[PDB]
Formats: sequence, structure tokens, C-alpha cells
Amino acid sequence: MKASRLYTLVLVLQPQRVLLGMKKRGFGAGRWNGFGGKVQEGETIEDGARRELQEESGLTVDALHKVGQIVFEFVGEPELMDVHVFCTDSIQGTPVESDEMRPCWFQLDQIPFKDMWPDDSYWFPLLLQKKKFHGYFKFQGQDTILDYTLREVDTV
Ligand SMILES: Nc1nc2c([nH]c(=O)n2[C@H]2C[C@H](O)[C@@H](COP(=O)(O)OP(=O)(O)OP(=O)(O)O)O2)c(=O)[nH]1
Ligand code: NA
Ligand code: NA
Ligand code: NA
Repeated sequence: MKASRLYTLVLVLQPQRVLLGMKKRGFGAGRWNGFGGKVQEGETIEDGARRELQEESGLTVDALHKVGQIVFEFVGEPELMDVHVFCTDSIQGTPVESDEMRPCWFQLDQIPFKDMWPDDSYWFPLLLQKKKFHGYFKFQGQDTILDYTLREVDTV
């Protein structure tokens, strides 16, 4: 089994809208996404999620809610991406464009799935229903899923 590297993903989800960012470069460029990145040495996963939210969007939050975990495998890449997914409904400040991301709010009847990673179609609806989930997706490149598993869980 491949080694895995820790990543975070943070969704600011309010009652009628969600904050996404347009990835300007790097992994997932050109796709809307939550904010996040590699967990660093010495921080908890939740603290790494808070840090990435602040670095990529300018927003601070004191606390996050863990809602899911998704493991990504890419054909031809040796490491799995172990993505820990967090939400919050309570933000301090305004989103700001970073080098990584251009922020944009979307209404919850206008989730831009066509410009999001294909796997988000499966797990994002669970997040919106306040369910907790574990997922795994194997990709060939950026567009093709070869295998996946998704389960609703009571405890992440
Ligand atoms: N919604 C969604 N998010 C994903 C998928 N795959 C995936 O890695 N992510 C998230 C996890 C991270 O938030 C982000 C990947 O991390 P990143 O490459 O931006 O990490 P980073 O900010 O440390 O990278 P960098 O500045 O060094 O380039 O994308 C996916 O299929 N769907
Ligand atoms: Na980052
Ligand atoms: Na990032
Ligand atoms: Na899509």
C-alpha cells in the first residue's frame, strides 16, 4: 500500500451560500474548491486547516467541524492524498484573493459542479445534508475516475 500525505480542505458553508476559491495555479488549477493544503510538521490537522484557510482566503476562524475524509489516488503517482474535510458556518472577516485562490460565494442552488473536481459531485451533497463521510477516489489524470468508494459514517 502506498504512503499517504496529509492535506486539509475547508468549506465555509452558510445557510444559503458556500465560499469557494478558483485555483489560480498548482494542483486543481482552474477548478473551484474549498481552501486547504499540506499539513505541516508540528500542527494538528485542524490547526493546519485553520492556517490554510487564513493563508488562502484571509479568513480566520477559531474552530472547525470535521465532516469527512477523502483519500485520493492518482495513477502514476506514488503517494495517496489523505484529505481531511472541515466546515464552518461562522467566519471573521472578508475573503481576499491570494496567490492560490480567487474567492467567490455561490448560492446553494448554483454549486458550480461543472468546474469542480468530478468526485465532488458524490460527496458534496452529503456535506450539505450534514452527513459525515469517508471516501476514496482513484483518478487517471484530472478527469477520469477508475474506482471509488463512499460511505456515510457516524464518526469521522
Ligand atoms: N474538492 C476536492 N478537493 C481536492 C480534491 N483532491 C484534492 O487534493 N483536493 C484538495 C485538498 C487540498 O485542499 C488541495 C490540494 O492541496 P494543494 O496542492 O493546493 O496544497 P498546497 O496549498 O500545500 O500546495 P502548494 O501551495 O505547495 O502548491 O485540493 C478533490 O478531488 N476534490
Ligand atoms: Na496552501
Ligand atoms: Na492549496
Ligand atoms: Na465537475
